[PDB]
Amino acid sequence: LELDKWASLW
Amino acid sequence: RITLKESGPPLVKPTQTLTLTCSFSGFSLSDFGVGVGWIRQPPGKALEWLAIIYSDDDKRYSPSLNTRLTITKDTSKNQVVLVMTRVSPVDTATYFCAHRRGPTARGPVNAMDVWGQGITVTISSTSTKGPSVFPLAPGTAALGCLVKDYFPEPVTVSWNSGALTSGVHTFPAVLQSSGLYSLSSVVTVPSSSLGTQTYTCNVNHKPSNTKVDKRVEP
Amino acid sequence: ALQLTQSPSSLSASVGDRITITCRASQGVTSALAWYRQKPGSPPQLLIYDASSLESGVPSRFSGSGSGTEFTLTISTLRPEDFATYYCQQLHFYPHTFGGGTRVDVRRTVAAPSVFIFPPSDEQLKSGTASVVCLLNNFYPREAKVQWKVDNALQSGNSQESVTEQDSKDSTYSLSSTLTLSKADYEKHKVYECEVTHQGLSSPVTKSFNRGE
Repeated sequence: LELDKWASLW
Repeated sequence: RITLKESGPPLVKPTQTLTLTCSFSGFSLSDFGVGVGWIRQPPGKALEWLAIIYSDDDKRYSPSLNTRLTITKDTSKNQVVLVMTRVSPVDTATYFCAHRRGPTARGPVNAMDVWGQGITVTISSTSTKGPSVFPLAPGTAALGCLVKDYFPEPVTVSWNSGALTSGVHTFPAVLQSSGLYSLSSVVTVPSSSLGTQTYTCNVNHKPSNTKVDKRVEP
Repeated sequence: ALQLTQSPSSLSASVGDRITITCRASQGVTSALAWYRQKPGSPPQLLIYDASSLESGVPSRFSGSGSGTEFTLTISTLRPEDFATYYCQQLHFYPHTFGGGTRVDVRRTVAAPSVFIFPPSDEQLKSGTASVVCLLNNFYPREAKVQWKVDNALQSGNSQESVTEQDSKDSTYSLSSTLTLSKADYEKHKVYECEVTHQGLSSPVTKSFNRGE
């Protein structure tokens, strides 16, 4: 599953 | 403040292409990270995620509908467009577009905070058509009227020109495989009155300018 | 795909009750889970964002908790405005999944349905079709089962049904089922029965009629 646009911010 | 509104055709034909537009105000797609998504809901079903598009034009579609969906945005107009191809009766649902906050204050992107009214789209190869009204012939007795094969919604039903209201149950129409609707309206009454009181359903399908008064009895 | 399972799918409660509902994720979605309340005819309304944060403007009675795979939504005290359907959504993975929903309705004493069966009209029989209908009137709870039988043969794929919304005065539901057959088929058979299953009935009830008699 690819990650949402903001996952990386957490 | 932020308001979104969906627009497009309420009636689309199988195989034809459905084009929807989301007009918004109170926010612009130039605001960092802002998103606008499309969510649909089939009558009596759960929400289904369709696609999302952001300020930088980043896009994502639901894998299952990916080869059928195309999402775009026009900043000059504050509008987002969704195009769905080769639609079928199963695409009949209410379509909603929603706003998604961008990073300011991080967690608030984890949600779609403002939604549009939603727009009801029906997929049918059918043309306008008035209904045929049949009796549902009958201590408590039940009687009614079957309003069949009409298109498109809606239809209105009353009993005894509005004089009869208690015990009445006009059900939600069902879209048949034929692409035509069918709905029933029933009223529960005392058996004793079955021989002295008359029961007439008043049916009105404005789309076809069709009115019918159906007297129902044993 | 990431599966989001909502529990319980359906729930009956009364004003002033304290209810908690869950949403399970097949994979961890960290804190990226939102909760919405959707009233019939209206669009979804955000209540909780980021799993635990109350959305500005939402009543203090709503709260949320969880992280990873387990999440809950709690309503300290249920109001009338709260009898609706609730959904959770994870926005950690693409695609953004929604749960199947949790339907919250008004609780009343169990009421078994009043079943009636209606034969096709002679006028319709000419159109070339026969529609026989079964009415399940004023029951509770909402779930019910209608099985059609023609000369004892279980009918499948030739019926449709719809349910009315919970009544505002008596809190009951009513269901309508329609069995559709060709005139030819209709005349080829004798007994038409509608068998209803419902928690208010110790044993399934059958309403029927014989085509000629």
